[PDB]
Amino acid sequence: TTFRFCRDCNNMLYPREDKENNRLLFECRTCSYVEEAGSPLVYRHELITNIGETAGVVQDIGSDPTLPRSDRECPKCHSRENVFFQSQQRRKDTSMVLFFVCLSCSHIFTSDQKNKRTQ
Amino acid sequence: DESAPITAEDSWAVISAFFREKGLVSQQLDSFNQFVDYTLQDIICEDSTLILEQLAQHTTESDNISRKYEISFGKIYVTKPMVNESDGVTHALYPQEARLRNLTYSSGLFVDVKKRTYEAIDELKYELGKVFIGRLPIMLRSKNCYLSEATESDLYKLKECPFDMGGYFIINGSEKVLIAQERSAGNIVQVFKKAAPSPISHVAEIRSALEKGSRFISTLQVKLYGREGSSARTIKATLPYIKQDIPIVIIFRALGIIPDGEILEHICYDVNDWQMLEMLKPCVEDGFVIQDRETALDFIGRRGTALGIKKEKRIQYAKDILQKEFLPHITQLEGFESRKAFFLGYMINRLLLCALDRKDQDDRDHFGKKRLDLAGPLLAQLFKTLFKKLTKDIFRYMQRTVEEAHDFNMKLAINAKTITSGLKYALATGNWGEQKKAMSSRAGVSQVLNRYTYSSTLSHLRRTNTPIAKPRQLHNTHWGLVCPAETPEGQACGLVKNLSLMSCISVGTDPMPIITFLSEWGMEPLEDYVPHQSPDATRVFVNGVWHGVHRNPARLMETLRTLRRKGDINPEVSMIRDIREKELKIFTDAGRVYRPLFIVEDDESLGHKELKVRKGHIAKLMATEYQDEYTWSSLLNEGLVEYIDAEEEESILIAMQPEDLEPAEADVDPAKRIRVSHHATTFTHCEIHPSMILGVAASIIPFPDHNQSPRNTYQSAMGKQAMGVFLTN
Amino acid sequence: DEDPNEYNEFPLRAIPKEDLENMRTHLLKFQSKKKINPVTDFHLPVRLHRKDYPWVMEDFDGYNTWVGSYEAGNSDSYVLLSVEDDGSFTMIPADKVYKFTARNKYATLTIDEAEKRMDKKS
Amino acid sequence: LEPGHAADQEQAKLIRSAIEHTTLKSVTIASEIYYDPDPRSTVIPEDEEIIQLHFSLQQSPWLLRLELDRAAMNDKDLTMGQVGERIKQTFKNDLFVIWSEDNDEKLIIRCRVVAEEDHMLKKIENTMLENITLRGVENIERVVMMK
Amino acid sequence: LPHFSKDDYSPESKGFVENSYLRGLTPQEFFFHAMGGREGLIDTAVKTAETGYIQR
Amino acid sequence: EESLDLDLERSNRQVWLVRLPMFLAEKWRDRNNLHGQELGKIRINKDGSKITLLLNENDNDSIPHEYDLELTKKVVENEYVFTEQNLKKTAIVGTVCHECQVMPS
RNA sequence: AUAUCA
Ligand SMILES: [Mg+2]
Ligand SMILES: [Zn+2]
Ligand SMILES: [Zn+2]
Repeated sequence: TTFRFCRDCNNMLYPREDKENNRLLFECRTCSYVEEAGSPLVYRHELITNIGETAGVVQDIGSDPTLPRSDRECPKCHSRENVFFQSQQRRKDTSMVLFFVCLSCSHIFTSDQKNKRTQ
Repeated sequence: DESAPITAEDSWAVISAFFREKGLVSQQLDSFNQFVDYTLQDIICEDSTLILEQLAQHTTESDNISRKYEISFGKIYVTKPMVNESDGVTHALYPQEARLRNLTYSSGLFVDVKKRTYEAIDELKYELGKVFIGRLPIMLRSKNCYLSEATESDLYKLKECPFDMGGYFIINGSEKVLIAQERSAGNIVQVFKKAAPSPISHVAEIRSALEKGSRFISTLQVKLYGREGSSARTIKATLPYIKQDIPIVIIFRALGIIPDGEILEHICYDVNDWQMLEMLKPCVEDGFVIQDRETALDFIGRRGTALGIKKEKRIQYAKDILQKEFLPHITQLEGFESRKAFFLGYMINRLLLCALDRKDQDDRDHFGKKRLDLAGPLLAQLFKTLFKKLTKDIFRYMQRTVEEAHDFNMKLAINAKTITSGLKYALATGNWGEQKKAMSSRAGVSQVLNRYTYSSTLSHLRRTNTPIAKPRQLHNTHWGLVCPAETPEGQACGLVKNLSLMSCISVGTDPMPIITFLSEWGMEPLEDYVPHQSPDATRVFVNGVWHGVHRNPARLMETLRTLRRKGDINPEVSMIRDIREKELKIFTDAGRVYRPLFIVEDDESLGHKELKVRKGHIAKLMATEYQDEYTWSSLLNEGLVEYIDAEEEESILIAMQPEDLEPAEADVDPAKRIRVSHHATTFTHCEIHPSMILGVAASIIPFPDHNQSPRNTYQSAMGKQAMGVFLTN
Repeated sequence: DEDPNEYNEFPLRAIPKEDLENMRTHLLKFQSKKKINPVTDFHLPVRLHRKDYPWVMEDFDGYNTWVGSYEAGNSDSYVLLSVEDDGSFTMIPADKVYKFTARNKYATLTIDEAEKRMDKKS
Repeated sequence: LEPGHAADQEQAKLIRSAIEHTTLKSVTIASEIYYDPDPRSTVIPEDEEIIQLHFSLQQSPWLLRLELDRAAMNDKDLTMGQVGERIKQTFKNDLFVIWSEDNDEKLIIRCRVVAEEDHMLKKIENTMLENITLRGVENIERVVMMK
Repeated sequence: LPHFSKDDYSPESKGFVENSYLRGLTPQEFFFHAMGGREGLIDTAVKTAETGYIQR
Repeated sequence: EESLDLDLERSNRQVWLVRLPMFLAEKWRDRNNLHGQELGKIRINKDGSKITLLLNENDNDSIPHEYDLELTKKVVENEYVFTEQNLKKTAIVGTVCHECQVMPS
């Protein structure tokens, strides 16, 4: 989604349709502000989420002693130095796929041999 | 070769030192001492001074005279134990005479009192010793007890047994042991899913209470209305003294954070995270009605209370509730809206984080989130209600004696028997409360010390009671802190915990030296936080009070750790760094159960990651063992060993054996048990000895590693009923 | 080290003790969102009054009003540094910092009526 | 099972499918609300092909677009046709439904109604996920086959 | 336990007691057996009154 | 003057806002007003803009330690300084052109 | 009232 606020109010924006020119706007319900929409998408639900998997990957991730290490060669820098964890999306369903974070290039690679990622 | 790695037998030389110093009841004594040396004074100074003002009728002489009288409480004194015989004479009293003549082993409580007088005519206030207040029972072997600085031969002449360990009181001649009471730690943010049939799907709770001073047990609930699949999922919060749950938005507005997005900035810290933000749109719609700070306070003020009809009245209320009853930890002061707003926002962040299935529901049974109220705090709780009982009986007197000008006689004013018999009652009977009119009061807090066998006495001074999710089960967090076998069979099974040998309980220190230290070490104060400017900022807490943020925690954490390992920051203080969650929580807090572990450092010029303690320290200790200059404190200040509570345990990585779990591989005995490996290169700490996970009773079980789990649980119950010499006296 | 470079250093008059407003130098802070422009023909006038104490700021009628509230303190403190024509600096401690703290407005003939409608809701 | 078809595993599956409860929620990846003002031409270039057909061989400019999971649509055996049919038969002539073919890469259902419409569609998507029953009998979840 | 790395689903991590009683238990094996052992003592304790009232 | 009025920021006078450590301010108080309370001097170094604060020798007996300053942004905010005199007149003295923090040394 | 016993 990614929504905007009113400059002047800082209050949130409500969508208004410009019936005449068939176009979407964003009105402020505290002042007389109006701005045209960036995207046609107003609301996104998302039931089968993937946002949470690689959360809290601070560059300090290597400083956690609790995290386990592996000798897996990186897809980028080919470094056999990396820390690993499972999908941080705390759901029942969730697969046991592993996320490896490079102790040099910091690139996040997975063990998923069914699908190919970029997060 | 004084810097050679330590063997497995050497861990006993450290354990020897731990016990040479601490003894078996350090928890019981260290608690009481803290209460006598510090806690006692602060209880006399919280409410302390009381005033009575007599303003005239302003008719004519003898009217038109306005006065104000003061009564102040200064330093508090406490004698060695004494006794007031029938024939007036007061003299010292030793533990043996107490037990035989059924007396109480108590000492005198004395407080400096001052009585000022002031006066005005028809605005300008112009001015016109040490009193006994009660007898406080002493815990044996404490600082105040005669037996504390007593040598072996000394005790024998005193007809006491040197093997006796102290840790009890003597009330009317019977020994009494305060049992540690287990409660959930306060000022703690916890998110819980509210069950299938409920309007509210998840709740963020905070049991806010003061470290000392009245202790407002006001628990704030931040409720997520609507269930997983219901439209209009709003967030409302139940505020103390307010009947209804106010939509979060109005609270922020009443706080001063007026526009949406300024409000949203306090809740969601990532401008990217659309998922959490969509979840806030309903709240914004809910709070759309109220647009300024005033109208927000009226809306809060409307919803009583009772209602308290009058416009000026309701808006004035909401001010007071937000100041005095809403989030009372942090501050109860005035201009701290910014601090309490960011906290509420941190709570909503956690509420939504769990509902978005990114975090797990809080484990209500994590030992790190539990506190143990020992002899110290128990007496502190009782003394508070007992001193406010005395304070308000003196006031009742100051009225009675200003009416008839009967000369404010001190002895008539202060009733000694109030605090004396008020404590004697609790300790005797065991109903921890005021007084002969007790219920609900908690019975069994104080009980008669088991003297069947010596082990029976020891295990009674390490007993824990838990009153009222799955409490009886042995939790992982109980490792090294509580005995896995020593628990009763039936009704109390798993609700009566027994402390492991090396377990100690945090006495409670001062947070300010750490808050002062933090700010000076790169900690940006919350009052000036701008979430989107510093978005990766590690949020720093000291006793569930969010103080600010820090940009390079890596270096700060190392400084704080070096501060502790030096002694500059007390060793009983807990500090944890959850990298993934971007948080640094600090605990100066009383009641936390801790255990000592060996420190391991990657730091070794020659080779790998190795245990700080070397064969040279070990001989340095056994030199002092032969002398009966290198104590347990010596290992602690030399940062070789450290104290780790359950919350801190979460972030460490421990090796069981040092030698067996340190150098890697460059035939094997079949009779020995199958063991794992030292695969970890990450090891932060090492286990002094794994047998230390056991309590007093289980520690007499030979080969408990060769018995079926409950057979061990049985022995740690029977040995308490086994005959033998209990004391040499 | 040696200074091959030049530094311009100005004498700082640690706060003069005796000043007419030695006692009060305060900070009035506005959030950028408020978009207050001091150079406004309209904002030529301005009145600052204690509300009986938050400060109340108001322009001529028809213009926005702001409320000023005091921020919490800390160990460090702020000083205002001003420079004289001669380079010397004079520093003055900030007495208080206020976050302002104004109006909107469009809050008349409403609020109480909207809540009532909301109640006609439950 | 019925006397005859007692050893027939395929008959067991048929009943399993006919009884085990299935909701539009269990098949949906995500639902989206878009402003697509021309009913005949789409702002989403993906969907461009779905229109080109479900038109050849008046309504709201607000679009409810939901993506279904192929893997999920299979375990609880279902077709885009049959899923769409349920929605169509639920909202009758007050909702205009189109759907991407079972063959087509992404699985999509485009819906439109027949001033003020934003909240209206958010109600329609809740009805859709929570109240629309595809297969099965109510109260009957997790149906296992057993020998 | 704090002696293990995170996301360890190994038998040794989730409570598999590899050894015989004759051989002896490792501290980890000992504590896990203790957790499992405590569970039975809890039901023995509870069942006792629940079972009693059913009888009545 | 005009009662309840605010004074003159229109002149666009600029001032700097500096955060100082409590200990330093404590030292500054020591300086005598009669002296004019000259606490020390501010150094502006080039080759990059570096600003530091050094205490006067009189203030302490040792080698004066420079306190580095971290320059900071105005932030999305407008900061103005207003003064209230004993007379209680209120004046809008200046706008904060630059913000800085004096680090402890 | 706590502790305990099978
Ligand atoms: Mg029997
Ligand atoms: Zn606006
Ligand atoms: Zn790499």
